[PDB]
Amino acid sequence: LWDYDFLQSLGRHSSVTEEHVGLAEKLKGEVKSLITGPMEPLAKLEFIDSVRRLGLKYQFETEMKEALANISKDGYDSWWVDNLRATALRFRLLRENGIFVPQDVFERFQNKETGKFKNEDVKKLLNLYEASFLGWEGEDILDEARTFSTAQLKNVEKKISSPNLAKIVHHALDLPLHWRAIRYEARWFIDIYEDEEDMNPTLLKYAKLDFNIVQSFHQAEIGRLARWWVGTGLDKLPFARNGLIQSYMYAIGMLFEPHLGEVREMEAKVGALITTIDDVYDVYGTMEELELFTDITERWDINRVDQLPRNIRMPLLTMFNTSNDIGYWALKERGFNGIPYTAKVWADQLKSYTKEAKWFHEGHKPTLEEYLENALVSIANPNLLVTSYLLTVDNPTKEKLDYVDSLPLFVRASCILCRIINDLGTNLKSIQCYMNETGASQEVAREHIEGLVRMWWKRLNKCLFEPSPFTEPFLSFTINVVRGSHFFYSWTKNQGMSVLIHPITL
Repeated sequence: LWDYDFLQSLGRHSSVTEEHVGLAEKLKGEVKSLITGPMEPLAKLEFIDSVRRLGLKYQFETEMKEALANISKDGYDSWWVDNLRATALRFRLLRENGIFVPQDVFERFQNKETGKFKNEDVKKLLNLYEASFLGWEGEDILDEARTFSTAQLKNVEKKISSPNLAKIVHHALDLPLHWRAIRYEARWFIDIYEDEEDMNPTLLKYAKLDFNIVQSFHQAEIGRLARWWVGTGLDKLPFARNGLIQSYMYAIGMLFEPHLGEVREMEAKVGALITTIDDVYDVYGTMEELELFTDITERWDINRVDQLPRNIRMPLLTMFNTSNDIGYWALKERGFNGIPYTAKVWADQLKSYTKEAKWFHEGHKPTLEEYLENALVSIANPNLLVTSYLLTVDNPTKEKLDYVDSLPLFVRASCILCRIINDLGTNLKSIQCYMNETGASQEVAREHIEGLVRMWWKRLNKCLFEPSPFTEPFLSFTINVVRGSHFFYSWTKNQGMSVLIHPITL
């Protein structure tokens, strides 16, 4: 079911019913009451985390913020100061929602003489581990929590007693919740939450209902994109097999909400173009042919597409036509001609590809810093984020678009993260560049690269608390694209059927 005839078919028959929407809106009001209803503070924290874990955060963002704000009041601070499980859980949720909590909050639990956590509970270890990924640079206490809890959970996993709990452990060790793509995890979590003892039936049922309703929107989107892809004719080309569906899966990680379907579809279209144009430069095109493709894009002039061969001219024209349509959409819906920006990100995209082509053909071995300045662009994420900004920013202007295209720290941090995350999972790449600069071993070099991921994430985390020109949903896209990269890096086919095709049985 990587076959396009199947995909084009989607959107014809939807599983959801008029009854399900009414029940969903009934359940939604009840969950809002529960989110806002009185509750013990630690219990509220698990429920709110459970709501976020299920992917319902978009539905109850405001109720969640009031609830956390109210828990941060001067009255009754006694319940979480003494025990680490509440202190860790409270620290993460407050930080995730914009309420600052200092790292010194964990000093009580730390041993003063040793400086390491008192060896003196699995959930206690788990909450500490997840919370450590919400840390900023220089918050050394959190770094200690990270290394300690990882080592303890790996040791404790062998003696794990509960089967549902045992799964939860292995999953957290694979990727912390902070780094997991929201839509894919919600599907996984629905099965895990259900079996959890203290599980709430009303929330689970609403979570199941909401997951199914959102999936139908995805199915229609997949159908249009599939029909659009065959229409381009790139589907019959040798490169980018199943390129559209993989690219769509990436857009799901960045944004999954139905109200952003038009933006998501345009993003999926660009990714499919991104995958295919990448292959033309990496494999099919000859270097003499590629300079023309890049030059045509820099000029945004198609007079010589005839000179280029068909197996290359069609992707170039699909990219030319697709950027103009997306730019036009901005002019139609947003009152702003977006063609200069889509052309610019496509121009730099190829220029970035050519530079990598230059290094591999000249036997160059770049330094990690040298390699990353280009690789952050070639992963193409500047193109995807700037495009996402154009289609969603309120009252767009030349001034706003130029700033985002300049790659400020918040956007740039996300871009650098994706290139390194992609490298770790799969010319010489980022591990080899490190190996050439230091001669280090494959595992140690790999260990250092894993370190950069954590550093940039800290930078990404601190940026969310700083004043910024960006607002939702661009802020979420920047964090979410990084989570999506973690998700993609065979096995991707299994996640697709589970999230996009198969409905949750009721």
